[PDB]
Amino acid sequence: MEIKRFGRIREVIPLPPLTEIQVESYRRALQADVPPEKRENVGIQAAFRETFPIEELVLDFLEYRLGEPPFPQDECREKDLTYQAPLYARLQLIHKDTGLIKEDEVFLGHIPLMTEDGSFIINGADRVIVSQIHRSPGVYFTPDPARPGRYIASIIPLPKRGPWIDLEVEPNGVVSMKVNKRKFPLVLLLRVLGYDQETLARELGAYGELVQGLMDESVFAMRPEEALIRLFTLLRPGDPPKRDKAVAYVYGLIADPRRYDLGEAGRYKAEEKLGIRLSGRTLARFEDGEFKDEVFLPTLRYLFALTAGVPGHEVDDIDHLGNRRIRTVGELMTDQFRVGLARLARGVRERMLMGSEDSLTPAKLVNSRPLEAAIREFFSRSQLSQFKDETNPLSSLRHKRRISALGPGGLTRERAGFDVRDVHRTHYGRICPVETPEGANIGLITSLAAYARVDELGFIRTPYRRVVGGVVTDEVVYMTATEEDRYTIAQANTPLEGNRIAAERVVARRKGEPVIVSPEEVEFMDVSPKQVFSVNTNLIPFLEHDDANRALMGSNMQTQAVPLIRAQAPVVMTGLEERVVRDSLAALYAEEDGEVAKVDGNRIVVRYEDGRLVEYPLRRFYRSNQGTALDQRPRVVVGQRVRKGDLLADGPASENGFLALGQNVLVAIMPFDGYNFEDAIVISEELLKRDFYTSIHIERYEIEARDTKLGPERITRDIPHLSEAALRDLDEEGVVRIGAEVKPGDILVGRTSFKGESEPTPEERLLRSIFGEKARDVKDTSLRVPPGEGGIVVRTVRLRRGDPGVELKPGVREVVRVYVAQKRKLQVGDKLANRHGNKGVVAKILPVEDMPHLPDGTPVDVILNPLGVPSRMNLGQILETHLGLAGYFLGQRYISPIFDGAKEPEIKELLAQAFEVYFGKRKGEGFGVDKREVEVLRRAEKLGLVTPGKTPEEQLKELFLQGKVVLYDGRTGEPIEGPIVVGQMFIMKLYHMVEDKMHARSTGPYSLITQQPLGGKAQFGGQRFGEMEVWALEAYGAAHTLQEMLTLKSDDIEGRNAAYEAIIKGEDVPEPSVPESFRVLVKELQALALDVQTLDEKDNPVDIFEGLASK
Amino acid sequence: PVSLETPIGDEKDSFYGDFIPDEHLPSPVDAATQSLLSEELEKALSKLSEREAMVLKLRKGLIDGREHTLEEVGAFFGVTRERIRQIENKALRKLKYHESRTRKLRDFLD
Amino acid sequence: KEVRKVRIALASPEKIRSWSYGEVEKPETINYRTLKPERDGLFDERIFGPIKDYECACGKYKRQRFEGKVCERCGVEVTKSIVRRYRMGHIELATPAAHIWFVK
Amino acid sequence: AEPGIDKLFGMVDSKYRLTVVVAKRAQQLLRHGFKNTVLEPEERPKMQTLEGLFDDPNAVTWAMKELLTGRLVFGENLVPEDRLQKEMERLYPV
Amino acid sequence: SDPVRQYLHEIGQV
Amino acid sequence: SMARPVSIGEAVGIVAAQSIGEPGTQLTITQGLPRVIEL
Amino acid sequence: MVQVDGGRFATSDLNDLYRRLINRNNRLKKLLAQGAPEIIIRNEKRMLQEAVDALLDNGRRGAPVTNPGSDRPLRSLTDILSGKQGRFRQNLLGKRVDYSGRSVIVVGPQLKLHQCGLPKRMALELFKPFLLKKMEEKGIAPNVKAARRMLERQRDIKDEVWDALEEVIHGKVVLLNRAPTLHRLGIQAFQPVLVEGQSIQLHPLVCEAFNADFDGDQMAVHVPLSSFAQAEARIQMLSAHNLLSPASGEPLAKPSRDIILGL
Amino acid sequence: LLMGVTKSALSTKSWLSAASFQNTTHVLTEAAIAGKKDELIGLKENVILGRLIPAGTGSDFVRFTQVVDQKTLKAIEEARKEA
Amino acid sequence: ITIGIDDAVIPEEKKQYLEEADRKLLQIEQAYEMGFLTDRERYDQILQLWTETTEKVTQAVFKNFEENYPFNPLYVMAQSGARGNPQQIRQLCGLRGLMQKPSGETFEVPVRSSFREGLTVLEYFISSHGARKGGADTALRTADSGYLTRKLVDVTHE
DNA sequence: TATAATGGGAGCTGCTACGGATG
DNA sequence: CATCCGTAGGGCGAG
RNA sequence: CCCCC
Ligand SMILES: [Mg+2]
Ligand SMILES: [Zn+2]
Repeated sequence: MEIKRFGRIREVIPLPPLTEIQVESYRRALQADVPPEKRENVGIQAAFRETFPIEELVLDFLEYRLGEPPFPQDECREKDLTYQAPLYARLQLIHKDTGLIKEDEVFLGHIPLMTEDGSFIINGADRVIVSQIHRSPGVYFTPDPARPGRYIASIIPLPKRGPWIDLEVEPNGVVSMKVNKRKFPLVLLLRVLGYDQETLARELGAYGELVQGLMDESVFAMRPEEALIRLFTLLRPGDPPKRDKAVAYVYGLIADPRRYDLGEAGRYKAEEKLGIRLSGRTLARFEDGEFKDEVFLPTLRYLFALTAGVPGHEVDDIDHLGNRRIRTVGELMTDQFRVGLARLARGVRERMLMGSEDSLTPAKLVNSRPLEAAIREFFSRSQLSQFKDETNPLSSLRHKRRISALGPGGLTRERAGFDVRDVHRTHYGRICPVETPEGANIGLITSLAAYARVDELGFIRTPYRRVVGGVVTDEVVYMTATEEDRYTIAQANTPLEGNRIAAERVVARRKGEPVIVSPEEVEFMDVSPKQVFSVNTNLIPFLEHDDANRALMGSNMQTQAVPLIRAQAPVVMTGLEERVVRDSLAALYAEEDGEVAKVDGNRIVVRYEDGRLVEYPLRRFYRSNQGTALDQRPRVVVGQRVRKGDLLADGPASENGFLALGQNVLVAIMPFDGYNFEDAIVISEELLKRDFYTSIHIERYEIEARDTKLGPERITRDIPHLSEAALRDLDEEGVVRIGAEVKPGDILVGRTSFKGESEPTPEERLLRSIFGEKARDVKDTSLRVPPGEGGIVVRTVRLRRGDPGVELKPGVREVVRVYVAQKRKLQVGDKLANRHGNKGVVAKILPVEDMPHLPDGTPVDVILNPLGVPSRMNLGQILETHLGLAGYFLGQRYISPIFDGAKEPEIKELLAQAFEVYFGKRKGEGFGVDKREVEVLRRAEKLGLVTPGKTPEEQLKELFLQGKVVLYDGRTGEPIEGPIVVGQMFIMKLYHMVEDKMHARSTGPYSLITQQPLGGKAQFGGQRFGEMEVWALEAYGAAHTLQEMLTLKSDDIEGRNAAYEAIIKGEDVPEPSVPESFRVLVKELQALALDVQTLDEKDNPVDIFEGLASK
Repeated sequence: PVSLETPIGDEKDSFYGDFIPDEHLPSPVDAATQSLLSEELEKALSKLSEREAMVLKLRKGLIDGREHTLEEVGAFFGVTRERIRQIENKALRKLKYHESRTRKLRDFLD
Repeated sequence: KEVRKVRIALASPEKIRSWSYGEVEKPETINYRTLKPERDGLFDERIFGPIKDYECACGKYKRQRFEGKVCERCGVEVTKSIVRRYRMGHIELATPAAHIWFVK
Repeated sequence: AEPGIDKLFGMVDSKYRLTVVVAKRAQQLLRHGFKNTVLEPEERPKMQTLEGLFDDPNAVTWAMKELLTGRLVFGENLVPEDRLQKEMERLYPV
Repeated sequence: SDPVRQYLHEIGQV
Repeated sequence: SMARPVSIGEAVGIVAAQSIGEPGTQLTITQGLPRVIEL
Repeated sequence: MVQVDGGRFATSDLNDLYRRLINRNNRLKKLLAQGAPEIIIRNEKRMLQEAVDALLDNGRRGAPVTNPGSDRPLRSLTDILSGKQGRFRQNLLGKRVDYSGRSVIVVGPQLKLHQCGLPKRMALELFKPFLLKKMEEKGIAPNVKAARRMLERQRDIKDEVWDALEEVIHGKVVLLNRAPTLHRLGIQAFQPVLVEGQSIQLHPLVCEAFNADFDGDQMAVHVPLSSFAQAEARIQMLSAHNLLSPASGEPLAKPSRDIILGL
Repeated sequence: LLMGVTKSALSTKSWLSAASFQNTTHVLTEAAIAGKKDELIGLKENVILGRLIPAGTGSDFVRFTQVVDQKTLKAIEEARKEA
Repeated sequence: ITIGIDDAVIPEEKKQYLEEADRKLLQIEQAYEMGFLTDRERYDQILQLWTETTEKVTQAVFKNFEENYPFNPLYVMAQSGARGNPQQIRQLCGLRGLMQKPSGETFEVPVRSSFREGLTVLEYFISSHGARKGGADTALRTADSGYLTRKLVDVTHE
């Protein structure tokens, strides 16, 4: 079909590699493809190079290397393995006394490898390392909140790489330095650095009254050695002030590059702020036996100049994106690698003392367990390592572009006020102002802008076009916020004739401030509107017509869209839906030009120009992290000529290379018998008939048979006391057969466990005697389908002990996995949503004859209530509906770019072209205007919609240009008394489905200590009746219902047992007893040496333990 | 061993031990089932004579908790051990017949 | 009788010893091979009660016909296992220690 | 809304006393098998089965209707508890 | 407040 | 809730607390919920 | 100290704190019997005091004792008692309960004010013992055990048990609750109407008191068991009996949205 | 004396209520020193004890109300007259 | 009752009020550069002018609705109380209005566009500040409200 | 069961606030 | 005036 | 924690 794209803005550059923030970060971190001699002291190299040489025998580092993965990605996902590469390090042990050298390549374990799409495979599960925003290291100057005319100087290094140092001018006049919560006069530390009164007087004397506050005679009287011992006594009281100890401590605190590490970004920020040059990333140096200052004097000078009001000195905006930086995958992984390496170095140093001081190899000295433990900890249990969201390809694409202010080394939720969550003016082009979580995490979790990229220092940069004179060049410069604040940047929609600015006055920004400016003052220009928003926000057509609060929900809900079996791209697109499928490697493309040799459901074989025959296997019905089916379908035919970059196979939720998160449905905006009341949605049974909004979901079940002290657990078809009807679909070994239908209660894998030793009750003795049948040795422990689940068995995986290639955890004989899939039709309670924030649950599925329909008999698909529009202020869905009606009758789709798209007159023109097809067809078929159409036109000209006196066709066209049509009620046949908006809308089926969330419980499992029901549907738990529910029951005065909640329905053991027996016997429920959690409270208070005594009216003790706890 | 207080999620809101059921204490269903078993057993034993039901109750432990030997039940009813063995066998015969007739105690065979 | 009041008060060492069914003299928990509780440990059945209802540890007495009996061989009282939620132990300190609640 | 809920609230000084009366009367009806009812055969609450009309098993509905009739007497200290229970068991045995 | 520092100080008095 | 004299036994303090707390999330030139808590 | 599903062992931190205490106490006794100097005895006594403090209120004084290879403070008795997760607020002033369920809500315009749409399977589970008794009264099952064994498998469920469940719930009401429960009308009593499908159907007029809408809200259902609780729910907690706000005295269940629009 | 809601709630006579509110250690130490007895007057105490709260159907005002049918009432009356 | 994009009716008075506000802003800037009023007074006068212009365009929207389209869907839903309030209808049909910086200080330039016309990326980014601030306000206010409710329950429960 | 060996080692909880007590 | 301790919404599904 | 209300 035809695809019409609007807009006159020409983007000189395409979108960057959308997952480059992960890929390039990890590639720079590993440096695997760089030959070892040619590497850069960064990442793993920098970590090795910081840890070594280990001095004490001397162990030094030569180079490292990474091997090939022992198993591919698919095998890792299959066998619960980590996709990783082996790491080796060539170390030479040197005896500086002997000159002896013993060199060896030691194995340091494995390091996880990043896949092509920017994710990891950890223990079989796909995971994403979310980038972390934080304060950039350096030297900042903030206003002192207590004293207005004074300031605080803050020296900040990298996280975990040293303390924060605070320089302040106290009220008494002396300058204080704050380190590790201790304060002291900065003059003492300056004297340790070798400064004398002459130097400080000549250096800082230009700022009048502060240098005298710096002067302290007793400190200048003593030489730097006495000053060093004095400072050590100040910082470490009680520690005997041995001079070497003081040297070591002060060096490790300030001058040690191993213990104090300003950032490379920190070093650059310090050099740029103070106007100096750093020889390293420490605040001072230990050179020629003494201490030499680096940072302290420039910072003190800047502080004094700022307090005196010296020009050219400013305070620092700490939320400015020039002072806030991103730590990506490489940096975090390298930090944990460095920690593990330091622990390994401690182990090495301890080994260099014990044992034989002569016979030692690098292999005997190195224990790699700390490093492996640190890396495994980071990748498994860190907060920034998250379970990959692969609901649809866009889910993971967005997940990899996430930016978190939380996590280790960052904010807690209470430490986040309004300042951090706020949208800063420097977020422009770097951080999306729209896409952020709704609720407690608002402002903390954000998303990277579309055109944004993180530089090597960690600062987000955005592109701008150079403007010389009045001519806009095609050269683009990626700027940080700090450099961006220098220029006057025009907007991207400023009129142009050729490369020349065609407007007498342009809209521009100066330090984020909007301004009207002459074309001579234009230094740069925005690349595109797309650069201001995230990838999810850029997929919302008519975004300029949507309120931000609802566009946020649209962006966040596109993530939750479920891949449909008949998924299709929207009729109104933004132009990004192809590139998103491209960069999210779900779809398959051709490497070079060539011809398709073979097309199958499982594979595609292509013969290229090179003559080489390349076979691409297709992923078919694979289960994602969230249960959605990831499967690739071929889109080419045998013998088809393809070019470089042509589509070969469609991934999940994609249609011919375009992003397909939902379906285009014919929607009518009108109330309907209260079934769309308060955002609820009414749909047509025709949607289920033609399998719209039908999705495939797979669930994975697992069971282990293990060795017990009572005997082996066995996976077998022989299960005690079970009929052949129960064992029908099980094979010889006890596993359910592939293709069988399983419902709640059915057996997936049969298993027997040896009965725990127990004496049969006398009742069981008599029963056994009456029936004369021996009680079996084993008990039925078979895995069964949980309530509400089931489907078709599509796969079975079995792993035993003693078969080639597999080894389980200790004690486990065998493990079986059963994959069950299900085709889910849309039903009442499932959740739908569009890209504009309109979301609702399906409340009614009407038959087709009850649906409102067009005059030509076409019924609508979805009925949306108009009451959801005015308060929400999201008009983009309305324009989408109008343009979708136009494209429904013209048989075409559209690309309406963001902030530069189809405007009202063009939509009116397309609607006129569509009305021609919609009405002249009827007029040629031999049909005139309908009577009910005439009545609706009467009521419409009463509404002022059509001009009185025109022909019925002219008035119907006037209504059609307003996007409104005559609609017939299928129940009566009479029309709706007014013209109604009808058109094509793109609606998605979200991951929240009633089938997953419906749950109920009569009785079930209870907790160990509290004896209260467990929680969760997966544990068959009960609903929590919290404090506020108890408050509700109290305010109602319902005492017996509340007591049932507190006793019979939970943790009153005798009470609940007697209640169940009485209800199954038809008797009324008994009087409740003491809750067991109260006895737990009493005993835990006794363990705290407090005597809690329940008394009667006579103040006599009452035993709620019933003599069981008293001797 | 691993701590019951091992956190689940990076919220402080849940523990590992909260997901661990109690397999020791009988569920309400199991206690109800055992009670119904005892009651159906007494209903079936009432269809015998007092003496031949008492023989079975004494031999299978429902009374006093111990399983008396044939000599002990015979000496309690004063009879010969073969005598008491015979009345026990005929009581079991009547029980099996009533069971094949009413099909009451079958569901408790699990 | 019906509970009408609840009193809370400090506990003398005498009252703490009157609660205790025995002294936990060992840091042991359960045996590494048998998985049964270690004698004089934190889970000892001689102190806190039987693991199984009306059944001693060694299994000499295994039914309610003995209740209140303490097995001479293994030293476990035959009662309901529920008592393991109720019966307290105690540790006799070699030196008095301050209750931190009344200090901090 | 429960039928005649306004008149039932009118009978009492406290709504919770109405609740107590209804609950205790339903307990009486359940314990004595509805044969202690003050209702007449045509006043008996009915329930529609697949077979047809049967007696309403819900004792609370029975009690509220009985209370609406006015043939029930409620109050405090009307009769010792044991004497009431025993005369009820004499008039309507288990 | 630090038991190890206190014990080391006590050790250093002999 | 019934436009009539309150019944003896009505938990009135709980109703007061709930009535004061329920609109708390709606309190926004104005001091608002900080002022309410200050009082 | 319990064995979990996979045979692994899980234990409380109180056991480790008690072990610390007992080890230090026995070592103090042995040092006293062997005539140790006063420095050693003093160190041991101070460690014993620290261990008792750790057992009673860990982290109260000094650094909190942690398990090896972990920064997680061990959970002492004070930690068990106090806090949002403490015994009082978590297990005494509120509990997880039996005979309760939860599901997504859907607008039920055809409902009367005193009614709510309840899914069939939710009702079968919530009223399960009543349903067993009714299946025993009718000839559907020989006894309660057979009725439960029959309900266990979903394919063994015939259509007479649905009629029996209709008979069971006759006249009774359930409690619907939506979090957050800001006022007493966050819980309301409704007569249930059994419905096919997995969604709870809520009356429109009560959506304002619950602050409920249908963009994905879920609600919990509870079954008052006794005749007393059922009477309390039907009289005091019924939705149709609470039409005015206890705060302002104004109408709370009143026309809104589409109703106001049409009128 | 005027004290805020927090201090007033912490100062209540019931130690179960105050200890379940906040500052559990302080409340419990002072209550254990004083040998305090909680009379179970309020709602939180009986909720903790799993008791029937003194409100609504649990109020002593309406709790003991009896119901009796006229047939049984008069049979009881004649039985009490003949004694 | 339905909602098309034409049901958000821009009053003819909007352009008049906007040109009047522009001439007034020019007068204020001229009276500033001649040094008659401070930067403070000029900023305050700009804010007040735009506030009054916003009120004027709101009244114009609703008067045009009342007189020429009394059965307009937005107007019907607002007047009946079914949905919407005057300020949201103003944002739909009039102007978006003044937006505030993260500091709470208000921008000199207002958002002249309405959601029917569509904003500019700059105006959208300017509004995002207030949107985020309101979100954080609600998120941090729910906890205080719940804490206060629990305090009141604990103090009044008996 | 014997060469001699003689004072630890992390490096935060790091971007909040507010008030009720005790010093 | 400092310093220590103490609170800081609820329910909910997965992993 | 992440998501939903
Ligand atoms: Mg909602
Ligand atoms: Zn024994």
